[PDB]
Amino acid sequence: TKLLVSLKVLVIQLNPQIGQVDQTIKRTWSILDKVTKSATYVKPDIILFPEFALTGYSFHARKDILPYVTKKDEGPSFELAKSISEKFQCYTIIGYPEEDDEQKLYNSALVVNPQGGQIFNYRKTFLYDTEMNWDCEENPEGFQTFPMDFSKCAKLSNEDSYNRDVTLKASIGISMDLSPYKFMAPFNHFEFSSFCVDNNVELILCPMAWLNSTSITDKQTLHNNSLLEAAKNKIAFALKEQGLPLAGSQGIYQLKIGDSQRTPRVPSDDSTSEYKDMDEPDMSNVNYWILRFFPFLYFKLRINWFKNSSLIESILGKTRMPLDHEYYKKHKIDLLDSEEVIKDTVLEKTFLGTSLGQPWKFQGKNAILVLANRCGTEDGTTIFAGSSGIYKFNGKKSSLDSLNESVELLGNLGKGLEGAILREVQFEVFR
Repeated sequence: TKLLVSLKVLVIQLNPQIGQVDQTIKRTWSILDKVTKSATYVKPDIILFPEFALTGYSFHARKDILPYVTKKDEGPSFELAKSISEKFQCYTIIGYPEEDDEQKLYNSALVVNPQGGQIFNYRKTFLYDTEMNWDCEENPEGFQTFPMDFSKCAKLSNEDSYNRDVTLKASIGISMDLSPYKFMAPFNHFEFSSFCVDNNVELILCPMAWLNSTSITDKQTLHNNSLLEAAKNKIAFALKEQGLPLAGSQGIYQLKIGDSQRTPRVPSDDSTSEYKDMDEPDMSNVNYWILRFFPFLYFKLRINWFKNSSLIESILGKTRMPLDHEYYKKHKIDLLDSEEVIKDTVLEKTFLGTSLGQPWKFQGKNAILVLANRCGTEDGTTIFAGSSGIYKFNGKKSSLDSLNESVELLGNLGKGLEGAILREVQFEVFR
């Protein structure tokens, strides 16, 4: 049974700085106010915030982040999310620094339903270097999914209005979750996007604090005060030439509420990573994010992989998480040479978007991807890429970037202004 769903999706893009929680909260209500005053405004069903949306991101020591951590159901981020959800009767997802009853620290994203109750709390699974500075934990559950009840979003193809309720299978991935494990794992694993395709996720939500490549990341530069000081001056110039303060733009809102302006498909060159034109997306990063969702993209060569059975050993050998991940600190199994039968979960597994049953497992399906990435700058070394956006994978049948027409670019914010974007997203599911 095919079911046509319609969702109104709002993304908020912020430039939070450490120690400005209250100011950031005020700018959020200011942004939300303007949104509802948009000419083409419609009530969102879901609102998504960036990774560490109110607190800032670049904490260098545990004692520095302690003043901003909270329990999953208390504190400024939860209260903000609860109020938003109640005033808009929507789901609200926001990233915050979390502490549990055992005094353990996580990088987290909480989910609030329209009733204003917390229905979920996801924890970052793949950590980035910054998280290691304050003893952050890996999500012991690894990648997760959860249901989201939407009212008046669904309809049969025969019907003329969206007057049905639908439970979507959702997944949250926080920034580094999209990367290869520790940047050491093979690129072709595509852990998170594979997990989403395997579990038939329909709604993919990514709070992010993702870097523009102009940032300083070379480890020898950071630890050579001569090289580091020289590297910092380079970034200072870049921001000054844009007429912006070192921390980046705040309080000047770019709003794309209800329009259907799509983002232009563009290849990456030695200029798409330049930090310029703050109202334009970082297309180097946009192409890269799309690439990390390879298993959702049409790829011609999958027909050969399947006919020749080139990936059966990979599909069968594939584990749920990386062996050394916190997840196993659960089990395990060579089904090829055993007497155990092939379970359904094995026939759902994929590698490079191929399953045991078919060349391209996602073919003919739909899925929505919401990326909420922060903007701005921290420590005079780090430039976040902004470019929050909404995407649709259509499953319709060579290019590994935005040129590939199996993904639709429904809109993006600019690489460096606080703002919001709303889109009516239409897609189909099966029930």
